[PDB]
Amino acid sequence: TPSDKPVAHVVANPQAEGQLQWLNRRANALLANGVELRDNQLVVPSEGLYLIYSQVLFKGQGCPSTHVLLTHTISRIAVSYQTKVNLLSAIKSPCQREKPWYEPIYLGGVFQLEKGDRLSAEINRPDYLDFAESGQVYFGIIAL
Amino acid sequence: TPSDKPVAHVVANPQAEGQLQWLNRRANALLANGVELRDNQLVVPSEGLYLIYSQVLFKGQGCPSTHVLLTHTISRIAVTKVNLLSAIKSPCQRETPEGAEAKPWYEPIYLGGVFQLEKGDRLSAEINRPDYLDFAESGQVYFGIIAL
Amino acid sequence: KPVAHVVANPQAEGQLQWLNRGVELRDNQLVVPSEGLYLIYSQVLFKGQGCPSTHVLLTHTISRIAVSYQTKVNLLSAIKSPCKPWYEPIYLGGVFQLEKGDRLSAEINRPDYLDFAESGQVYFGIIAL
Ligand SMILES: CC1(C)C(=O)c2ccccc2N1Cc1ccccc1OC(F)F
Repeated sequence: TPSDKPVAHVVANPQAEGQLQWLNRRANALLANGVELRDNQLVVPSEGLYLIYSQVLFKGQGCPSTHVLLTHTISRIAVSYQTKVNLLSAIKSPCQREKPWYEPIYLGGVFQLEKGDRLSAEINRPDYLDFAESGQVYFGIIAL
Repeated sequence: TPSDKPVAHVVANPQAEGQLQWLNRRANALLANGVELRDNQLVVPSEGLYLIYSQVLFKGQGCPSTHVLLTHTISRIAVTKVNLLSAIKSPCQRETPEGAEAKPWYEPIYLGGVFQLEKGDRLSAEINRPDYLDFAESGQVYFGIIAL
Repeated sequence: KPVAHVVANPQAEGQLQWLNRGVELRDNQLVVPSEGLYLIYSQVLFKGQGCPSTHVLLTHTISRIAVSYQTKVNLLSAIKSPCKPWYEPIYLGGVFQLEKGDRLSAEINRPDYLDFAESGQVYFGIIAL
């Protein structure tokens, strides 16, 4: 008796130059029970409470120089609306003073979502993204 | 609710000056399956393992000669007061000198853990310096509980 | 539905050994009782009394050993560079379609840096959806 609960766990494309592109067409990545991936967005199949999450890993070869801001945000666009309203968001400054550094950003929470809602997981600096290993950059939803 | 699991995700009031006031009667904030928000606290409706989480974002326009302390704490009140999760951050490791252009700092504090909780337990997420809270965007300051 | 929430052994210092209270903990790994969707999660907490000479890398990874192909694949992984006492938590969690017999491991690279002074912060679990 499989669960008919809308789920998604999409991973970053390690090929995408200067961007964060999500894939469902990889090992241990899924899109099930009505969830779609259109224009780098997860599309909500039906109303209900959902658990929403994302992780991104940033890496830079030494802090030198100038102050860097790393944002990671999960946004929602309701049906008939156009602008992304932020659900979860984090701003990290990895530079103390101007040796490789690492900053993981984990966002997660519970949200009531509507049919046709489009969800985005975005970063401001894809030049700092790290996908050497698997499991480092992901985005998903779990229908409760 | 199909998954009758007690859940909460409350958000800071960007309007409420010098304080950290939680809201649910707002867009993209909820209380479900028995969770209540009473006197800036989430009230546990039933015994169980819960995930408790909270994020706050502090921002300051340049590090003055001051050596600031930023705390964020999640506490529990049962039918008895206990500290669950706590973090203390010092954003001024090197206080900027007189003659330098003000460089804004950022310090996010995320707290989260799994705790066995009892019916009627009251959870509070508090900070020491609400004057440093950042409301430039939404999705930055929140508090929630998910029953496992 | 089947569930697990294992916690670190606070006396088993120098190792990340899970303790429990059909999700069976066998050989420090979680065994998938049946086919299906699972939520997998872990939190580890690292602590160090001032930053050392060498640049330290803290990794935390959840891996799958698929019963069918007997191979080890990272499902979720993060890496942190913490370099006065410091505290660094690492959070992992996601939904995965797993098969009966599949093994799950939650591992770290530096157990010497593991803080046992908290249990509400060092756990590993699965929840069948
Ligand atoms: C890793 C983290 C932050 C944790 O410590 C934890 C413990 C119990 C269950 C989930 C947990 N977390 C992830 C997580 C957080 C919020 C919403 C969904 C979500 O999970 C996703 F996987 F669905």
